[PDB]
Amino acid sequence: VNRDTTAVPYVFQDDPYLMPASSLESRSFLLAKKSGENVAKFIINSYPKYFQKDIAEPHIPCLMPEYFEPQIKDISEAALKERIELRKVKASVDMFDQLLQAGTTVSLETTNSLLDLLCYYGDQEPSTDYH
Amino acid sequence: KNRAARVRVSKGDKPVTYEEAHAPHYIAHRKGWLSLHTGNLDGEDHAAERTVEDVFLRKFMWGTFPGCLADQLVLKRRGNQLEICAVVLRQLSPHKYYFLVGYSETLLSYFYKCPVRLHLQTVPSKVVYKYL
Amino acid sequence: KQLATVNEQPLQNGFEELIQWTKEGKLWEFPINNEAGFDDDGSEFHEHIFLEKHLE
Amino acid sequence: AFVIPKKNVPTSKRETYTEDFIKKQIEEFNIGKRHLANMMGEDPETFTQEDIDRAIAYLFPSGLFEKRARPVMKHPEQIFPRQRAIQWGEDGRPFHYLFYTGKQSYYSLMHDVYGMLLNLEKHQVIGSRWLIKEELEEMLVEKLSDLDYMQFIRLLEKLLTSQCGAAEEEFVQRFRRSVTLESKKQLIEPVQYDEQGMAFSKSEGKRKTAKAEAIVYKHGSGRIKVNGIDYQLYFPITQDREQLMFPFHFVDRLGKHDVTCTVSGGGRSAQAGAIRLAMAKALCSFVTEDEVEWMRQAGLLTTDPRVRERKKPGQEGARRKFTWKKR
Amino acid sequence: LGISIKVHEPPRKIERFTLLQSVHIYKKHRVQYEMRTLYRCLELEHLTGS
Amino acid sequence: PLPVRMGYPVKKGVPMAKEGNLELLKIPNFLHLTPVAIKKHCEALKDFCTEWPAALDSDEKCEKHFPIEIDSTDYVSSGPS
Amino acid sequence: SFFTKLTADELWKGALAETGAGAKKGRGKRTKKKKRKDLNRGQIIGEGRYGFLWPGLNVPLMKNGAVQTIAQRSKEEQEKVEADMIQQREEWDRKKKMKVKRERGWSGNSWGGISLGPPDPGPCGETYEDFDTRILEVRNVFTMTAKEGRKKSIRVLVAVGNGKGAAGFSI
Amino acid sequence: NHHTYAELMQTLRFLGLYRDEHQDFMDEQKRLKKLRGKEKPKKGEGKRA
Amino acid sequence: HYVDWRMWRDVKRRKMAYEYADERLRINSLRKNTILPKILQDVADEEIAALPRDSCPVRIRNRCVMTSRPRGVKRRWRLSRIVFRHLADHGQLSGIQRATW
RNA sequence: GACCUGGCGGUGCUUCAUAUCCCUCUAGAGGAGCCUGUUCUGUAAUCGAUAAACCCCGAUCAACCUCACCACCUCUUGCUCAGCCUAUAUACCGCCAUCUUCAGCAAACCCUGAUGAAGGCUACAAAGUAAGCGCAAGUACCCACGUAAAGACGUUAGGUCAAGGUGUAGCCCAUGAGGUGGCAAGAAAUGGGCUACAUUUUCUACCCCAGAAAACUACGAUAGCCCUUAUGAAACUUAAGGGUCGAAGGUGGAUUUAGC
Ligand SMILES: [K+]
Ligand SMILES: [K+]
Ligand SMILES: [K+]
Ligand SMILES: [K+]
Ligand SMILES: [Mg+2]
Ligand SMILES: [Mg+2]
Ligand SMILES: [Mg+2]
Ligand SMILES: [Mg+2]
Ligand SMILES: [Mg+2]
Ligand SMILES: [Mg+2]
Ligand SMILES: [Mg+2]
Ligand SMILES: [Mg+2]
Ligand SMILES: [Mg+2]
Ligand SMILES: [Mg+2]
Ligand SMILES: [Mg+2]
Ligand SMILES: [Mg+2]
Ligand SMILES: [Mg+2]
Ligand SMILES: [Mg+2]
Ligand SMILES: [Mg+2]
Ligand SMILES: [Mg+2]
Ligand SMILES: [Mg+2]
Ligand SMILES: [Mg+2]
Ligand SMILES: [Mg+2]
Ligand SMILES: [Mg+2]
Ligand SMILES: [Mg+2]
Repeated sequence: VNRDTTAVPYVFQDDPYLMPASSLESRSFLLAKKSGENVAKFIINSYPKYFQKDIAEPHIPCLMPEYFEPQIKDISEAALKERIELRKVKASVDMFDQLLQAGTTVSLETTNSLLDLLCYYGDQEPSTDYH
Repeated sequence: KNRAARVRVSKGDKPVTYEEAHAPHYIAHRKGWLSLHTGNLDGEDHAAERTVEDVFLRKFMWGTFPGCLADQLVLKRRGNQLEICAVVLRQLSPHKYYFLVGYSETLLSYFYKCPVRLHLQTVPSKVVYKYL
Repeated sequence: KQLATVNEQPLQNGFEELIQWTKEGKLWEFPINNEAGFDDDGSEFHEHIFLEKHLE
Repeated sequence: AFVIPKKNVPTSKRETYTEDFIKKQIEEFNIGKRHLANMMGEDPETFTQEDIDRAIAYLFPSGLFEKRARPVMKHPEQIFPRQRAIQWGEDGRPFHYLFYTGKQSYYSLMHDVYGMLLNLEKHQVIGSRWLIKEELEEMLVEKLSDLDYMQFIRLLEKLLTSQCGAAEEEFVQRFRRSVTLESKKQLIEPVQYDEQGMAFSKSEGKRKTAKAEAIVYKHGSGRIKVNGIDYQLYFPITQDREQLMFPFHFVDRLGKHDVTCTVSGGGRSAQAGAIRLAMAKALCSFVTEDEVEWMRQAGLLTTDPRVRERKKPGQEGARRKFTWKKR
Repeated sequence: LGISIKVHEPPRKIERFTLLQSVHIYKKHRVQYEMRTLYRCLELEHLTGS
Repeated sequence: PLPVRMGYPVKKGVPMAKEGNLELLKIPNFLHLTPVAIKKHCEALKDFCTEWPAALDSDEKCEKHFPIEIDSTDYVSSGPS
Repeated sequence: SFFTKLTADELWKGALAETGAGAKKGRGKRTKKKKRKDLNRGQIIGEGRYGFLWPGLNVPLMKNGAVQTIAQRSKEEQEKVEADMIQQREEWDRKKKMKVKRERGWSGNSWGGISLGPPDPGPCGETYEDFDTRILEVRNVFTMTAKEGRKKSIRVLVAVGNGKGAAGFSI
Repeated sequence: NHHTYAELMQTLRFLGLYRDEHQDFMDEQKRLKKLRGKEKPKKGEGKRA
Repeated sequence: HYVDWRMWRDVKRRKMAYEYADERLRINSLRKNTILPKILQDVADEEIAALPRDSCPVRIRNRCVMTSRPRGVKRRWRLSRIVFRHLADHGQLSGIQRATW
């Protein structure tokens, strides 16, 4: 198949009323659709309980809710690695300091991973959906 | 007298669509089915879960697009895919339609764990089959 | 992730959407196999059928 | 002033299709007709109405039992109802001298036929049926009453009974349709030959839930084999054997043919009735045409439609009702 | 594709069942529903795995 | 681009037009599988096929060389599982 | 249960009880008749009790040439929106409670002497704007039918006149 | 799982994304019963004692 | 949020019956044979009788999933005859039509 | 006082009813036993239907559960941004009965009655035209037949707040929720059905060319009693089988049902 010259890009709804009619509408219509997808994703992650019934066979990992909060509450080096993997710049630093104050040994590799996270983001929280 | 799904004659001023104008004894004669899946075929399984999904989807779409739907939904299932075909009105702004399409497709895909598509057809006004 | 962004473009046609879903694992892989993704721990047939070893 | 709620746009809003609208519908059909040929990969110039129906049936498969509810792509002239043109011009003068009757077409026809009868007086079948009412209304594009239709047909009969000229006969034939009379003549089976060159004729029969296939040989000794078993053994009941004898006895050919039949389904009596039909139809090949007609008039070549009647809910049987209690 | 295919139509299956027509009492009055299953058997022959 | 109509017509009426016609929306159409598309599709799919062994002309030959036959069944239904 | 909820049309049809056995043969009085109220009138798509601002639905998609992000109105800000909504409803309801002064005829509850306005215009661009109509009598006549018994009909006498000599009446 | 369905659609209503015509109907009825005086009493501190 | 308290009691029974299904199956097998000693089979009789009452599968009721009606339910759709007819008569159940013959 | 419309008349004439009104045709019910409803009576112990149009009816179904009943015990923001099988089907939606084994209901106009309630046809025609709905036509099943389906507007404030939803009123330490146990019987009457009273029968073989049986050891219980088994956690109770037992019943009063 080749491109259909009479049709607008496939992403848009193929309907005379909904089809974009300008270069600005083209951009705004996609942005509105992306906003809708973002709102749904926010709800899905805000209330995972509602979307935890897995009925798909084979299992689809991508259609499951995402959990972004650290699930290990113990103050330990192994527990700190989780926060670095989750990219919690503030939690990792606060925990790393607490770990250092307690006096437990932090592996150079773990500290290097913390610097990588801190150096890349400049000690600023990565943009999130909403707080 | 039979009552089931019969819009009753009035003074000749009630507009009815083609689906609303046909009583249940026409469901395989003049009108088709609003849902197509395999659950109700001989030797097929999971008819109960397909029905609960259909009932929910029709309520979800009625409240998600308040006042926009111009007729009943057409639910289509092919393999893993779920296709919702809705005839809507041309009153709500297109921006709001695109937001609701992206929102409903995403929210329903995560709820029923399958790729869901929503195909909207706009009509200027409700299509009147006859006046009862 | 930046290298993925430069090659990123919107879906061009229906086939492309089907391909993306297949790669993401959303759509079923054809021809349909009713045991796709389910393995009973790679158990052999003799493990299921012959259970006398456990009765020792 | 008390404002009476004013009527909206007429709800009934009977749809009228003006001539310009129809002209636009024809252009749409011709353009759509070319796309449909392009879709199916056929020549746009030789795409007929029967190919259009075949293409639409494939592209839009509809199983609806009523064919008038299925997707259709026909010429607007066959879809839209034939509408009468405007009968008066801009000045307002109607175009027909019998306009104010309300039935200018009908009464103009009556006037013409009456005139022809006057001139004829001053000057002096089986296949054809008189045009029915619903079909005459279409010609005239007028709504007629049952009694109006009678009056008109009576005038035509008066015309036909009296001597008519070349022109008068042609006019009458305008209102006569053709009736294709089905022939009640039995269709003979094709006489076949086996490996040994013996003539035989295979046929089929059906009775209730039984179905028999009979092979009647042109020459034989009178041996009948049912499912590979001799007929008296397969049919111990005398009534069943009586039915097997009815076809051959009626044509007076007992002992002159050998039959080999296979019957499955039903009961003993239904099976005997099915074999009787199969044997009678097969035996028609070797009897004369006149004898075949006698077989038909005796009931030996008709499939008995009497089958079991279903049971309906709320009743004890097909017709049996539950005991009724007045009080 | 060069495949040898033969098509035949197996006999259809109609499954019928009855329900009460009214919400309460009126046992004599029933509504009967059916589900029709039609078949078409496509028989390929002499194929390879690919 | 077809003036296709569908719907049982009212008295002195015509089948409903295609716009807003829910009966046409209910049909599983074959507009994507026209004879032109099918022939073009299969032309691209010939590269994936392998050639049946010419030696195994008849079923009797198949039985002689391959005596065992294994029957299995796959079921294609609609749904999430 | 979410699966036991019906639509507004079904809920109002049952609650109003406009079609029943109590409205056939003058079996029910007219005082307790309740009126339908469309509860979707003042509702905006995207407005909820939590006060979230959905870009592209509840609020504009782009602000200052940039796509807005999901936001939530503050507690005090939502209270204002909720309070205003209550006020808007009260005003709309107030409009319906207001009674328009109807010019009475010969008596407060009499139809005699009430103007019906000008006669309706004809189908061929004919107008009767000069003529005035006034009711003279309104009677509830009855006949008896085999199926329903008493069948109520209205007999009305009106008089039309332009005030310049031309006047008529009809039933 | 009637909990998931009922709770999900209740959350979506409070978020402004689902219009529950039924729940709106019983909110107007419950609102008119307060103005009429037919309000639900306090638990424990009821008419009886 | 279930239709009524009766549905809610059946929901708990189906859950408890599932949790004890293996334990009940194992003990019953000891009872449903003539091989094992009667003394051992008598102890099993008491053990399965001491399990919670709501773990007994016979106490489960197939109620309509939409209206909780305990009778007139079609097992294939799990709907009461009144609810099934409402969906079927509106053309919302794939392939189900009125039967006439 | 005189009329309009309808109903009704043991009201006239004429024509008809096709399982149908009568005369006719066939098998039944009303008698016996048993199964299963209902009414009465009984029980601490549901509810609804209950002339035609209730009575193997809501139930394509109750040992616990189901359950809404009774006794006792327990819980109080309660599976639910509560709950209520509490009252009101004479507030309703929803789904239906009934005439219907009908063919009528009709908006919008026009005309008649002196511009009253109302009425509106004559075909060699004299004021009716009529959208729409139903019938019809089409469609399902094996046909164009038949059977299904369909069958309007209305009638019986007909049935159903106990499918679910819901207006009004009532309960909120209880008219709500949970646990354990328990009742669902028969003085009596009666509806529907099942099996019989036998010789066109009983038993066996066979599935229609047989041998026996044939009146106090015959025909006749699917009841009673005993035992076993099936399902279940639970069976004197539900079901199946075997043994034992061998009763009324000898063709049924007034009357009554169904079938082309
Ligand atoms: K009797
Ligand atoms: K009886
Ligand atoms: K209520
Ligand atoms: K109990
Ligand atoms: Mg009926
Ligand atoms: Mg019979
Ligand atoms: Mg006053
Ligand atoms: Mg049970
Ligand atoms: Mg008796
Ligand atoms: Mg009772
Ligand atoms: Mg009662
Ligand atoms: Mg019972
Ligand atoms: Mg109990
Ligand atoms: Mg209670
Ligand atoms: Mg009533
Ligand atoms: Mg017919
Ligand atoms: Mg019928
Ligand atoms: Mg009909
Ligand atoms: Mg009543
Ligand atoms: Mg009652
Ligand atoms: Mg209580
Ligand atoms: Mg016997
Ligand atoms: Mg016994
Ligand atoms: Mg046991
Ligand atoms: Mg004896």
